[PDB]
Amino acid sequence: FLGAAGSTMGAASMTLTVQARNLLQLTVWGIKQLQARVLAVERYLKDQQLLGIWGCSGKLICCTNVPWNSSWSNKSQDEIWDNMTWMEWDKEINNYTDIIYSLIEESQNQQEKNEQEL
Amino acid sequence: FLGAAGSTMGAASMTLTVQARNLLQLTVWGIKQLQARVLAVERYLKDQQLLGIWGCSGKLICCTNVPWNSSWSNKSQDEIWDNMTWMEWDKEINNYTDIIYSLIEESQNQQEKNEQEL
Amino acid sequence: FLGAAGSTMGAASMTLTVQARNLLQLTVWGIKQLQARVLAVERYLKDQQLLGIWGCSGKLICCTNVPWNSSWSNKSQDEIWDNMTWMEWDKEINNYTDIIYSLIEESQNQQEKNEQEL
Amino acid sequence: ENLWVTVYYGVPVWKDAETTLFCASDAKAYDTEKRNVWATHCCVPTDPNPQEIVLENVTENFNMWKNNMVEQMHTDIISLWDQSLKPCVKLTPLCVTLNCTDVNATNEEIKNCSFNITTELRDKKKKVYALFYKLDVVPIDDNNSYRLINCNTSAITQACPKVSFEPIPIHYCAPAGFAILKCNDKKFNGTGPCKNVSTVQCTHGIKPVVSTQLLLNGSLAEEEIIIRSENITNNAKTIIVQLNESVEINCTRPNNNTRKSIRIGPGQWFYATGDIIGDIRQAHCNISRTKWNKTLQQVAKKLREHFNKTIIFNPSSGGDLEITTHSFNCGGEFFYCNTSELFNTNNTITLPCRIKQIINMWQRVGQAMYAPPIEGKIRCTSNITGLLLTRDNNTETFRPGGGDMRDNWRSELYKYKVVKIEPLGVAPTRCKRR
Ligand SMILES: *[C@@H]1O[C@H](CO)[C@@H](O[C@@H]2O[C@H](CO)[C@@H](O[C@@H]3O[C@H](CO[C@H]4O[C@H](CO[C@H]5O[C@H](CO)[C@@H](O)[C@H](O)[C@@H]5O)[C@@H](O)[C@H](O)[C@@H]4O)[C@@H](O)[C@H](O[C@H]4O[C@H](CO)[C@@H](O)[C@H](O)[C@@H]4O[C@H]4O[C@H](CO)[C@@H](O)[C@H](O)[C@@H]4O)[C@@H]3O)[C@H](O)[C@H]2NC(C)=O)[C@H](O)[C@H]1NC(C)=O
Ligand SMILES: *[C@@H]1O[C@H](CO)[C@@H](O[C@@H]2O[C@H](CO)[C@@H](O[C@@H]3O[C@H](CO[C@H]4O[C@H](CO)[C@@H](O)[C@H](O)[C@@H]4O)[C@@H](O)[C@H](O)[C@@H]3O)[C@H](O)[C@H]2NC(C)=O)[C@H](O)[C@H]1NC(C)=O
Ligand SMILES: *[C@@H]1O[C@H](CO)[C@@H](O[C@@H]2O[C@H](CO)[C@@H](O[C@@H]3O[C@H](CO)[C@@H](O)[C@H](O)[C@@H]3O)[C@H](O)[C@H]2NC(C)=O)[C@H](O)[C@H]1NC(C)=O
Ligand SMILES: *[C@@H]1O[C@H](CO)[C@@H](O[C@@H]2O[C@H](CO)[C@@H](O[C@@H]3O[C@H](CO)[C@@H](O)[C@H](O)[C@@H]3O)[C@H](O)[C@H]2NC(C)=O)[C@H](O)[C@H]1NC(C)=O
Ligand SMILES: *[C@@H]1O[C@H](CO)[C@@H](O[C@@H]2O[C@H](CO)[C@@H](O)[C@H](O)[C@H]2NC(C)=O)[C@H](O)[C@H]1NC(C)=O
Ligand SMILES: *[C@@H]1O[C@H](CO)[C@@H](O[C@@H]2O[C@H](CO)[C@@H](O)[C@H](O)[C@H]2NC(C)=O)[C@H](O)[C@H]1NC(C)=O
Ligand SMILES: *[C@@H]1O[C@H](CO)[C@@H](O[C@@H]2O[C@H](CO)[C@@H](O)[C@H](O)[C@H]2NC(C)=O)[C@H](O)[C@H]1NC(C)=O
Ligand SMILES: *[C@@H]1O[C@H](CO)[C@@H](O[C@@H]2O[C@H](CO)[C@@H](O)[C@H](O)[C@H]2NC(C)=O)[C@H](O)[C@H]1NC(C)=O
Ligand SMILES: *[C@@H]1O[C@H](CO)[C@@H](O[C@@H]2O[C@H](CO)[C@@H](O)[C@H](O)[C@H]2NC(C)=O)[C@H](O)[C@H]1NC(C)=O
Ligand SMILES: *[C@@H]1O[C@H](CO)[C@@H](O[C@@H]2O[C@H](CO)[C@@H](O)[C@H](O)[C@H]2NC(C)=O)[C@H](O)[C@H]1NC(C)=O
Ligand SMILES: *[C@@H]1O[C@H](CO)[C@@H](O[C@@H]2O[C@H](CO)[C@@H](O)[C@H](O)[C@H]2NC(C)=O)[C@H](O)[C@H]1NC(C)=O
Ligand SMILES: *[C@@H]1O[C@H](CO)[C@@H](O[C@@H]2O[C@H](CO)[C@@H](O)[C@H](O)[C@H]2NC(C)=O)[C@H](O)[C@H]1NC(C)=O
Ligand SMILES: *[C@@H]1O[C@H](CO)[C@@H](O[C@@H]2O[C@H](CO)[C@@H](O)[C@H](O)[C@H]2NC(C)=O)[C@H](O)[C@H]1NC(C)=O
Ligand SMILES: *[C@@H]1O[C@H](CO)[C@@H](O[C@@H]2O[C@H](CO)[C@@H](O)[C@H](O)[C@H]2NC(C)=O)[C@H](O)[C@H]1NC(C)=O
Ligand SMILES: *[C@@H]1O[C@H](CO)[C@@H](O)[C@H](O)[C@H]1NC(C)=O
Ligand SMILES: *[C@@H]1O[C@H](CO)[C@@H](O)[C@H](O)[C@H]1NC(C)=O
Ligand SMILES: *[C@@H]1O[C@H](CO)[C@@H](O)[C@H](O)[C@H]1NC(C)=O
Ligand SMILES: *[C@@H]1O[C@H](CO)[C@@H](O)[C@H](O)[C@H]1NC(C)=O
Ligand SMILES: *[C@@H]1O[C@H](CO)[C@@H](O)[C@H](O)[C@H]1NC(C)=O
Repeated sequence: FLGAAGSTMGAASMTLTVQARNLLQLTVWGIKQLQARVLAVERYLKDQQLLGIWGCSGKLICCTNVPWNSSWSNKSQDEIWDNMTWMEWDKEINNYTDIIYSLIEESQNQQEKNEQEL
Repeated sequence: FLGAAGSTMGAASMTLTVQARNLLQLTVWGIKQLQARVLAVERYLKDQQLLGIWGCSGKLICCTNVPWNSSWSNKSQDEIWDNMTWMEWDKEINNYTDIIYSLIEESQNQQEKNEQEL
Repeated sequence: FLGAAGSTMGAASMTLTVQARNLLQLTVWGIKQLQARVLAVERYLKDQQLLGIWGCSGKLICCTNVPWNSSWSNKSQDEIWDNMTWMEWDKEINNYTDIIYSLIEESQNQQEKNEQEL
Repeated sequence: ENLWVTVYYGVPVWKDAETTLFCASDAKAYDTEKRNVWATHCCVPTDPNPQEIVLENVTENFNMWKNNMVEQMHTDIISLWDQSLKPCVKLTPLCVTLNCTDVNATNEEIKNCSFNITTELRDKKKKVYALFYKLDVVPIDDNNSYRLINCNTSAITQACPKVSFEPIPIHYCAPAGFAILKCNDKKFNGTGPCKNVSTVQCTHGIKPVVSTQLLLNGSLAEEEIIIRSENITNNAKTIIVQLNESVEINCTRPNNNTRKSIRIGPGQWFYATGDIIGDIRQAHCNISRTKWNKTLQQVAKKLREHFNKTIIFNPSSGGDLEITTHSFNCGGEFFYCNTSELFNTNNTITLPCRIKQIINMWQRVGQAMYAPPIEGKIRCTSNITGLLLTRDNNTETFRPGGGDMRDNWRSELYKYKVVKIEPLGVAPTRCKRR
């Protein structure tokens, strides 16, 4: 767990399974522990729901439509998957999450399911 | 959210993303709120489990086997997906939900999975 | 439910939908019941997460890679799916469950997702 | 450059977070008869062989002063004390005029008082005796008419006679989805990037030791004395000094005490200080002079690196015993020891100590607790592991601090940080859905 946190993003893909797997008295102390159980569940489900709508429910690595912007990143894939680590990547692409998620969520769900019925 | 509630069922197929997406102190006030959170989770999961058993876990629109009965609906698809709204549809097919769900769960689950192993 | 519990494992494969489907005041009595509800949810999710990582999220019967050992079983499939029941089977493979699960979680998650991106 | 969006799940990244940690205890050595307050018997045993994972090439920024683990630990400690004291007998029936004379501390501080108390049948009263320490008794009149010290402000609750308050190391562990990071930099002060960071399942056990001027029974600095301060130029801040060597302190209650069990109602029992057996002697603590001086020479030497001034130490300046003395619990007894001979040959420094039974813990005035007497004699051995100092020119003056209990755990929790896992993110690939 987190052994690859400081490593190459590409290499770190080999730990996605563990990183995902470990996500899961009438006193004040007791109620706080119950709250903890519940919030852990809610956090888990929100991520699963999002993967679900994106069509990535069965995948740890999910290829989707929507190309990359230069306004998001102007680096080659050679830095991204070889020289840069996930913490560093997150530091730069954290400002685009509200752009990318929306682009996938609507466009790639509605266009895709309509074509599938048809 | 619900913008198409009074609209055509067909057109409303493009709003399923939002409808599907926004489903997620030691005092009596506090316990009531915790109970509400637990219920919301339970309701969410029951729907997911049902889509799962039906083989519709990755879909907002899922085509299944089992033809329509005249006893369930005697209207053409031209009225149903063009003139009728989801509230109006629900008003007509409300008495057949148990019938349809039962048929799908047994037939399309066991026959299909057995054939796939074989 | 459990009607086939004492029956042949093969025949019992036809009862999996019910076995899966039924998995789902400020007083001491009240908190105990709330705690129970939360725990039931956690159990459900843990099994789903495991089926998910194994690539068996949409299946009740899931064919995977990894062969059988003689240390696991020295019986032919003819005994296993004809004369043996699930309780009897569980009695024999009970000490290899951790082993099998680990073999599936890593090998069949990594080889398959890596090849799919490529 | 035909790069498409890829969704990743299980990405090993995190953000700072504030969550609820849980109790864990490595020891299950104690039974359910000892009733230690921290023996919750609700919390999980620790993993006897916990896994520490080194994260290479990471640089986590730690901050002990803004650390939320300290506040959480503080809150839970207060809660446990109230939960265990709540069900026991109130001493409000004893808030009566006391008739007192001195004990034969003759050829001082212990009074012999009589009471008129209610017996199990409401129409009858009984005359009883108890001894009290002067610190718990306040004159009403100019005559020998006294009251218990807190009856004019609040209720007094008797500590449960069977509950132990001996510290058990408590481990704080994160809930799933969260992780605890720790800094392994030997010279690390309260804030800054740590170049050697590991992740743990959870923290080591920290004993909830209560003290003021001196920090007892904690951990040691590994290489040198490390001085940690939120703002080193702000005299009002507590300066926490962690020693790299412990100093033994030997404390005792030399009197042979006895206990009188007095009924004050229908199953309502009060435990009074009973007769004194043998000599009447003063409580005290023993600190070797040589170790003390060596230690203080090194503390000033290290402090000089921040001030470039002459450094002197002075006695506490004044106020209530809770601040002016070394207040600590040992064996269930509450000691208030004088430190004037420390913060100021080859003998042992003997510090006189005072003892009191009615305690307002953590400045919560009006939540007074009565500590019942312990029979026999008390012997304590403790380790001084640190100091709390404040500041008042070409010379700097340092004096003993304390009072705010938060500083006592901050001094141990400086090594840990809580973060949450955020497993989703995106990056460019040459693979597109179709
Ligand atoms: C900093 O760290 C240090 C180091 O840990 C802390 O120092 C320790 O503090 C402990 C608590 O103050 C203290 O423990 C008491 O020691 C007394 C004397 O010890 C002698 O006798 C024991 C006998 O041990 C055997 O019997 C006990 C009985 O339970 C068993 O538990 C043991 O496992 C053994 O089987 C020897 O082991 C010692 O070597 C000495 O010879 C004890 O008397 C005292 O026990 C009583 O109080 C306990 C409080 O919880 C209670 O649980 C226990 O059952 C006893 O109480 C019963 O008996 C009395 C008798 O009159 C009766 O009145 C009661 O009503 C009840 O029936 C503790 O064991 C450690 O000795 C001490 N360590 C050192 C080196 O001194 C330090 O406190 C800490 N500082 C700070 C500030 O936190
Ligand atoms: C504080 O004062 C207490 C009261 O004086 C001390 O308790 C006394 O300690 C002495 C130690 O010598 C005991 O004397 C021994 O007693 C045993 C027999 O004990 C049993 O029988 C007696 C009969 O009364 C009974 O009271 C006890 O509970 C036992 O059932 C003898 O065999 C020895 O030879 C010797 O006489 C006293 O008996 C004891 N008194 C009581 C009431 O316990 C206490 O030790 C003092 N504490 C300190 C730290 O000094
Ligand atoms: C710890 O013990 C020391 C002594 O061992 C205490 O110091 C003493 O404190 C008293 C306070 O009343 C001083 O008395 C006053 O002295 C001044 C001197 O001018 C006098 O004007 C006052 O009228 C009064 O007599 C006493 O002198 C002082 N002793 C020494 C040697 O300085 C100390 O207060 C104790 N501290 C704690 C926290 O218990
Ligand atoms: C105050 O600090 C000193 C120094 O760290 C403490 O002395 C150390 O106490 C530990 C207790 O576990 C000793 O560990 C064990 O000692 C036994 C001796 O037979 C050994 O068999 C075990 O394998 C283990 O080493 C440690 O050796 C001892 N250190 C020295 C130099 O003696 C002292 O106990 C602390 N006092 C308090 C009140 O905490
Ligand atoms: C921290 O960075 C160092 C330096 O890049 C990593 O060490 C390299 O590991 C690869 C693994 O195949 C070797 O081929 C290189 O030769 C190593 N470099 C050196 C200078 O020895 C190290 O693995 C990184 N650790 C993490 C967690 O990323
Ligand atoms: C409510 O009904 C009206 C008509 O009954 C809908 O208005 C129609 O909207 C479509 C949109 O393409 C137009 O082409 C039609 O010409 C409109 N009809 C009329 C009479 O103007 C309206 O959108 C409906 N609203 C909802 C929520 O269903
Ligand atoms: C319990 O075992 C008996 C036999 O051991 C099962 O009965 C058999 O049922 C099959 C159904 O096709 C028949 O073809 C066999 O001839 C029956 N055997 C006998 C001896 O009559 C019975 O169904 C089993 N019950 C369960 C729950 O397993
Ligand atoms: C960085 O911190 C780690 C601990 O997280 C140190 O690793 C320990 O080193 C000691 C040396 O004797 C070993 O006994 C431990 O077993 C190691 N622990 C782990 C988890 O591996 C490491 O040495 C520190 N490195 C530096 C440069 O300070
Ligand atoms: C209790 O109060 C009485 C007086 O209110 C104190 O003084 C005693 O008064 C009685 C009256 O008959 C005398 O016989 C005693 O000799 C007096 N005692 C002394 C020492 O002179 C008494 O001291 C008070 N103290 C206690 C603890 O009861
Ligand atoms: C309450 O305490 C007072 C003393 O503080 C008791 O008053 C004394 O009682 C004795 C009993 O005979 C009298 O001889 C004294 O003269 C009384 N003192 C005074 C000043 O009059 C009082 O009796 C106690 N009450 C109970 C119920 O014991
Ligand atoms: C009731 O409690 C208050 C404190 O909350 C007392 O006021 C102070 O008590 C301390 C105790 O030593 C004295 O030193 C102060 O001088 C008192 N204040 C003042 C202004 O004198 C108050 O006196 C208590 N009531 C009674 C009757 O003693
Ligand atoms: C330990 O304290 C020293 C200061 O005595 C820190 O050094 C930095 O000093 C500069 C001076 O301008 C400040 O601006 C920096 O902000 C200080 N660093 C920090 C983190 O505040 C030293 O960095 C501190 N320890 C660590 C672990 O960095
Ligand atoms: C410690 O805090 C003090 C103030 O709490 C900082 O110094 C002063 O900051 C105030 C802020 O308004 C200024 O107005 C004063 O002029 C400052 N003092 C001086 C002498 O300039 C101080 O810098 C902080 N020090 C550290 C080490 O953080
Ligand atoms: C505190 O008490 C301990 C325990 O008795 C003292 O340790 C003893 O010190 C003498 C001094 O030479 C040694 O001979 C003994 O062997 C030590 N005993 C143990 C068990 O180690 C300690 O010195 C006392 N501290 C003070 C300040 O007096
Ligand atoms: C990049 O961002 C701009 C913002 O206006 C947008 O117009 C453009 O289409 C984006 N390109 C990609 C590849 O998303
Ligand atoms: C329609 O209802 C009748 C009632 O018996 C049933 O027999 C028939 O199979 C049903 N048709 C469908 C499509 O289910
Ligand atoms: C069977 O057990 C042996 C024991 O080590 C192991 O080496 C072999 O790979 C196992 N076979 C399977 C299918 O796991
Ligand atoms: C820290 O402890 C070691 C133990 O040998 C000692 O040599 C060193 O001088 C001490 N440093 C300080 C500042 O006390
Ligand atoms: C303690 O304080 C007194 C104050 O007069 C001083 O005279 C004495 O020398 C001091 N002792 C030490 C060790 O500094």
